[PDB]
Amino acid sequence: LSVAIIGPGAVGTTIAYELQQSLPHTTLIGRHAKTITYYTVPHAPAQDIVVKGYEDVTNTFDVIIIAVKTHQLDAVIPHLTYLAHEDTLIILAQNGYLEHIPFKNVCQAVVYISGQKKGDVVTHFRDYQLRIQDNALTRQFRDLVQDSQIDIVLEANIQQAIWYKLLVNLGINSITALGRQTVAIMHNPEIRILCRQLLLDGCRVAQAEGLNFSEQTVDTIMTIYQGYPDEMGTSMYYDIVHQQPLEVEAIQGFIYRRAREHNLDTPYLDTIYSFLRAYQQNEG
Amino acid sequence: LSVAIIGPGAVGTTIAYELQQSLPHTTLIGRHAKTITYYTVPHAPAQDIVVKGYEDVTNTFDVIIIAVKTHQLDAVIPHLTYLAHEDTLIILAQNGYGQLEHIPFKNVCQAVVYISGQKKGDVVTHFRDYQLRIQDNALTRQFRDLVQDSQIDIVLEANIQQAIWYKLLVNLGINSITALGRQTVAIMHNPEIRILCRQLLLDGCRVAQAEGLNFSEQTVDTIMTIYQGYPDEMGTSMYYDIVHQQPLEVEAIQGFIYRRAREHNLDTPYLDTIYSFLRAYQQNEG
Ligand SMILES: NC(=O)C1=CN([C@@H]2O[C@H](COP(=O)(O)OP(=O)(O)OC[C@H]3O[C@@H](n4cnc5c(N)ncnc54)[C@H](OP(=O)(O)O)[C@@H]3O)[C@@H](O)[C@H]2O)C=CC1
Ligand SMILES: NC(=O)C1=CN([C@@H]2O[C@H](COP(=O)(O)OP(=O)(O)OC[C@H]3O[C@@H](n4cnc5c(N)ncnc54)[C@H](OP(=O)(O)O)[C@@H]3O)[C@@H](O)[C@H]2O)C=CC1
Repeated sequence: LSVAIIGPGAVGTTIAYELQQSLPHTTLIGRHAKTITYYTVPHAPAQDIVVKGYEDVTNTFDVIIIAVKTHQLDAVIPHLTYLAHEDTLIILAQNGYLEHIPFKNVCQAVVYISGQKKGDVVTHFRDYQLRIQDNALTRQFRDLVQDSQIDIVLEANIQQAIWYKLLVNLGINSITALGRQTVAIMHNPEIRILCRQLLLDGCRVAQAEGLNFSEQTVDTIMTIYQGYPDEMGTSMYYDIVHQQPLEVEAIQGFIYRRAREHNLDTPYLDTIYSFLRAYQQNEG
Repeated sequence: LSVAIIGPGAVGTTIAYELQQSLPHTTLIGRHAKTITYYTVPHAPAQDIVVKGYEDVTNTFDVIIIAVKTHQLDAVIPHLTYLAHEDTLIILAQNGYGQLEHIPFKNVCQAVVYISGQKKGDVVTHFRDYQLRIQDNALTRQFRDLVQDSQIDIVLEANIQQAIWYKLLVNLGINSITALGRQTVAIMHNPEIRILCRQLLLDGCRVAQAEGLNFSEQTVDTIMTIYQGYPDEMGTSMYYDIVHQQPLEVEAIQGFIYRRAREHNLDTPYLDTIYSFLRAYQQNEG
């Protein structure tokens, strides 16, 4: 069973490194060939991991994990024609919420792996977990990686897990990015009020999509946010302050488009999405 | 009838220059004596404008026009003890609202400012317009008459509340959007932004109504129409302030509207969201 990871970033390098410890043929693919210097944890002995460029990879793979940013998926897609066969299992190790991918077996994963890439140096911080829809192919993949540190959690129905992370992202990523601030911005009472209202907007969309969320869910997420230290950023905050594109369309945009589909009133979500969309269009 | 302007900036210098053309004893006052540069329009020949420092002034004025930013008003107030007599007409030529009561004088009036210009250091460039709108009363009628030979257009309003709130809304929509968006008005080419803009104006309208103003969806439409006339490169003062990492005039504008919304227990989600971010910026910069 052949395995590729596409996207040698924080998440992709972590997955490739750890899978290569038990499955040494596992292949890490980027735009061009290079070598990433990888730390399993901060201050660990450095480890180099080989990246093959698209042009270097001639064969097809049974499993392909895509770990690029959501706004980078469209650029990856055409390469799949040569990297995958009709039955290749394709796993999106990305945030947000597939139909753009012209293959039968495409699965959206929920990523619980924390790390950062600076230049060609990747530092993993904590966690090795992917939550994926439980099916024949993902069970087979789970079995394949059993001697690695990668924790594949199979969900009888992956929608709840996807939407839960969608909501966790929705509140604090929107606020820190639009606010151009670390999570310390939550010390403003008005910002916390906004954050809860924004989560409530997201929650009512999740509900109309058939998910079992509620005000309790919002309380739980606000409680998680209270645990974050002041200096903590979010991925969308880092992207906006470094003038990079945002993952907005697959996160706030997805939630927004579902809100409209259900004719919901979501003023907080709408406001947040309008500004993040405007940023994205300016960056284009 | 003597006139002073406090605040040698875009608005204050425009008013001083034009009033000095017909009322040469009109005095422009700043923190320190200097001579600044004024352009009547861009590329016009420079005009020297004399600025007297507070320490130089040894007389009172019958009319004092305060032309500073909203958050700068508190620092001006103690100087009025030395510049005004009991009956002095004080005109607060300033955006926002809710600050008139801070001025301990009986004759205090807001002016709604329709004068466009920019101050950079000691250089003021006027762009267009020369209008102030002020409540109609005996003292403002006397002031209007005084300045009749100048280019300054004093419009006396039967009820100044309307003009004040109209301007609050005009600021509320495009200044919040450009500032939070960190963009010129070109940001309005995004249809989602125009939808938000209109919803934001509607929140503002609902607050105005609770304050007793006859604003409606027609009012909102007229303001959206005005926005459609702005060229892409145009900024707003709040936009310029936020990109310059300066304090904003938020507390007397979006802040005031927000506090009135809470006072009336209204549901104003767009306004609340906008204010929450502008306030967070202000708390971080301060
Ligand atoms: N802690 C984390 O980092 C977490 C991340 N996630 C999610 O995981 C996903 C990946 O995030 P993350 O690893 O942080 O992102 P990174 O920016 O660290 O990695 C993305 C990688 O993909 C590469 N890439 C970009 N375009 C292409 C392309 N067309 N073909 C091949 N490779 C490409 C980039 O290369 P280049 O350097 O040249 O741009 C970069 O190496 C995101 O959706 C994120 O939201 C979720 C939880 C935590
Ligand atoms: N186009 C425009 O400029 C328009 C402005 N307005 C409104 O008019 C008001 C004035 O704005 P604008 O003229 O642009 O602002 P400016 O910053 O151009 O002018 C403010 C001036 O007041 C001076 N000042 C500040 N504090 C004091 C003090 N304690 N004592 C004496 N002088 C002081 C400042 O000094 P220093 O030079 O040292 O900073 C500056 O010269 C604002 O509320 C604005 O929203 C309304 C419509 C248009």
